[PDB]
Amino acid sequence: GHFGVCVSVPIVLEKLLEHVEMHGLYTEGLYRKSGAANRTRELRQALQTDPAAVKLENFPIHAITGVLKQWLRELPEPLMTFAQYGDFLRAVELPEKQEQLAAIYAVLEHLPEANHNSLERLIFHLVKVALLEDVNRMSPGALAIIFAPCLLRCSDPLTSMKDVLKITTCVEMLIKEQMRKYKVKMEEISQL
Amino acid sequence: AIRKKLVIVGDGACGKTCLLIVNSKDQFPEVYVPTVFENYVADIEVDGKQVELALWDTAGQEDYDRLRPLSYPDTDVILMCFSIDSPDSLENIPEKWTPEVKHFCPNVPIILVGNKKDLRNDEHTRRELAKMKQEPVKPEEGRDMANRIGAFGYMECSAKTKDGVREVFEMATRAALQ
Ligand SMILES: Nc1nc2c(ncn2[C@@H]2O[C@H](COP(=O)(O)OP(=O)(O)O)[C@@H](O)[C@H]2O)c(=O)[nH]1
Ligand SMILES: [Mg+2]
Repeated sequence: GHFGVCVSVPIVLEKLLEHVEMHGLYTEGLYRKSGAANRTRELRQALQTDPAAVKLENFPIHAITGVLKQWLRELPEPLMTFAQYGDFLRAVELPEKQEQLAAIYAVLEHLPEANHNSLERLIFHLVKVALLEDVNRMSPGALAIIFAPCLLRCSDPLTSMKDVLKITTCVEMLIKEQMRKYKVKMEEISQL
Repeated sequence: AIRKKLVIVGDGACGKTCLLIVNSKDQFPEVYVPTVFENYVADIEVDGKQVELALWDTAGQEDYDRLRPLSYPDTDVILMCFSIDSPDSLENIPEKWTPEVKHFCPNVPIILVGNKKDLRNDEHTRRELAKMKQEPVKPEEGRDMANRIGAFGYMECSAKTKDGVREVFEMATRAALQ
């Protein structure tokens, strides 16, 4: 594998991301809707056989997103780490916006760079999805809800629900911060 | 007055939350956000009986598979949903929802529900499904499926036009009372 192995960016991730960016960003409910289970399962089996020899155009776009999220959830350790789990949560528990944000980014420099590579690629992807919210209907908030359990994992799971909302807020803020920093970089490029 | 717990499940964006809110609040939500966990209450009258229906809303995403069963204890009836405009979500009924529900809710009556009834002959819908050689679910497929999985019954509805929304919840209530 391919799938469920230790995590520049893993070729399976990149291949999946690049296709969705090229093809999926106008699809209503991208990452919200699931694929057919069997068609999803066949795509996952195919990406164990010949990862580069897979013609993704032969698969439905929600199967493709299904397999992407399945990859993230099958990593040995979650993308954001077991170690930093507690610190992301606390970053979110801070009282006001800018220091939650400052703490979260402070936690991020503590990641092993292989986790940081895949994670920033994924966050960039999600930024592109949200920039087209007008077409696909996916806000940063909606994406955060979906991806939060993919990216961070504790086990109770009772008040894991209480925790899930916090890691959702964490991911929602990352998407939003990256998105505004996009808006400003595009502005600054035309300047001076 | 009799208290029964209903839990609703089904693929993401197949209209669970609209179904629940339209029955309880007679209103149709406009915000596009996925549910993680919510609760509503609806009062209902069937066969001269007065029932308070606790409505437990859940997430349809696989990503919430570890968390969703927290909703299942003490359920008196299940609404298991797919969307008429999505053959994929009907496919996931016997493959994913039936095993999860029969496992956490054994002996609990299941009403299979085809949502978004207004879309079966909607033109934009059939256009989009035809692009992938699919068509809306035919009532037959829905009804057949309910037999395959051993549902208490098959209802179709459209939350948006309210067509059938009522009958869904009486079937469910009558299922629960027994
Ligand atoms: N045409 C139509 N659209 C619906 C209906 N019910 C829900 N929707 C739309 O389907 C999308 C998701 O509905 P929602 O209840 O949030 O799905 P849930 O994720 O299963 O809870 C939203 O765009 C709704 O407006 C319906 O009966 N008919
Ligand atoms: Mg919902």
